[PDB]
Amino acid sequence: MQVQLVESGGGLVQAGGSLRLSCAASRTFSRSSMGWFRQAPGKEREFVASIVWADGTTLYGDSVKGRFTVSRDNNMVYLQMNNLKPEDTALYYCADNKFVRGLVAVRAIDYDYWGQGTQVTVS
Amino acid sequence: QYPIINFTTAGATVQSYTNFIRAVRGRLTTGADVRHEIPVLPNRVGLPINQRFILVELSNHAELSVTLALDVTNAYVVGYRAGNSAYFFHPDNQEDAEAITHLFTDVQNRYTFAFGGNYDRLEQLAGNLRENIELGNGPLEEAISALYYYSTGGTQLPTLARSFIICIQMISEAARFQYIEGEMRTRIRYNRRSAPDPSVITLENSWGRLSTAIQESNQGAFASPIQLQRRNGSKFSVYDVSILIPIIALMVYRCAPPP
Repeated sequence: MQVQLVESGGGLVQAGGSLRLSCAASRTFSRSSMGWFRQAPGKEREFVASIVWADGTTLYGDSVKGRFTVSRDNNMVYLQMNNLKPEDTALYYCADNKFVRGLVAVRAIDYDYWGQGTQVTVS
Repeated sequence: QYPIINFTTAGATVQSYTNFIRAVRGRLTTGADVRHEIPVLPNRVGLPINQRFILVELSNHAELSVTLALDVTNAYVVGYRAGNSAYFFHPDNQEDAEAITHLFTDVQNRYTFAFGGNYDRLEQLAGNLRENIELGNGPLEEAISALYYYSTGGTQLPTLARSFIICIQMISEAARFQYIEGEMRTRIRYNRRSAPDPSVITLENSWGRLSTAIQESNQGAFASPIQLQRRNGSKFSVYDVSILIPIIALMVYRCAPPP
C-alpha cells in the first residue's frame, strides 16, 4: 500500500516526433515537488524535469532542457516532449517528492513515491 | 504501561499544537528538578522501566495513525508502531536494548534496525541534509502516512529516514526547545512548508553540550562559551544561561543538583 501514481502517454514516434506524458496522484495533499525521471534498460534513472509545487518553478535536466516542458494541474501533472531523438528511447517515470526543499531535489533518492512507468521510442 | 498523547495533523490549530507540545513536556519531565531556571529530564540511572517511556499517537486527514516511543531521559525517539508492526533503532548498549523490549509488546512483528537514529545516520540514509528537508504540517502529514505505509513497504528507506528526520525535529526538538516549538507555531500560523534554518539546527546539535554547560555553570555563568548560529547563519557565543531561558525547555540530567 502506497500513494499510487500513474502515467500514460508512452509510445513510438519517428525521430523528430512529439509525444506527451500525463500523470495522476490518487488522500494526497502536500507535495513540495513532482518530477519525471527516465531510465534506459540496465542504466539508472536520469533526472529529466520537475515542477516545484507551491511556486510552479520548472527545472529541466541537461540533455533535454529545450525540447521538454513541464506543468502542474489542479491531482494531475504533465510532460511535453518535442523533437524526439532515438537517444530519448527509455522508460519514463512520475515522482512525488513530499519532502525535499523542491529546488534542491534532483535525484532518485529524493522522491518518496514512484509511478509505474510508460515506454518511449524513435527512428 | 505507558501514558500516551494523541495528536492529529488533520485540522491542526496553532493552539492545538502548542496544546500538544506543552502537554508532552508534562508527561516527559519530572516537574521540578530545575537548575538555574531550566527543567531537567529524569535521570537514566534510578529510572525503573515502568517510567522509562512515553507514547505518542499521531493521526491523519488521510485517516491513519502510528505510535511513537520516546525515551523520557532522552526526549528522543527510540522507535514506533504502525498497526501490527513495530520498529526500533539499534540500541547503543546492553541496558538500553533491554528497555525497549518493554515497548510494543502486543506487536507480532518486532523489527530492530542496524543503525542508530542520530541525525548523522539518518541524513545519510535520507541522502540529504536537514536543510533540504522541509518542515511544517503538510510535511508531517505526509510523514505519518509514510511511516504507516512503511510497515506495508509501499515506502522506500530514504523516504522513511526523511520522515523520522521530520518528526524527531518537530517533536523531540520542539519539546526540547520553545524556540523550535514557537518556530513551528509560526510555520503552521502562516502555513509555510520550508526547511529548518541554521539557528534551529545548531540548537539541535548543541543540545547535549548546553545541557552540560548549564548544569555545570556557576550560578548560571558558563564555564566555556558555546558557539551558536542566528537565523542568518551568523555565529555567536553563549556565555551565560540568562539568554537560553526563553529558548530551551528541557535538559538531559548531567550532574547531581547544586547546594
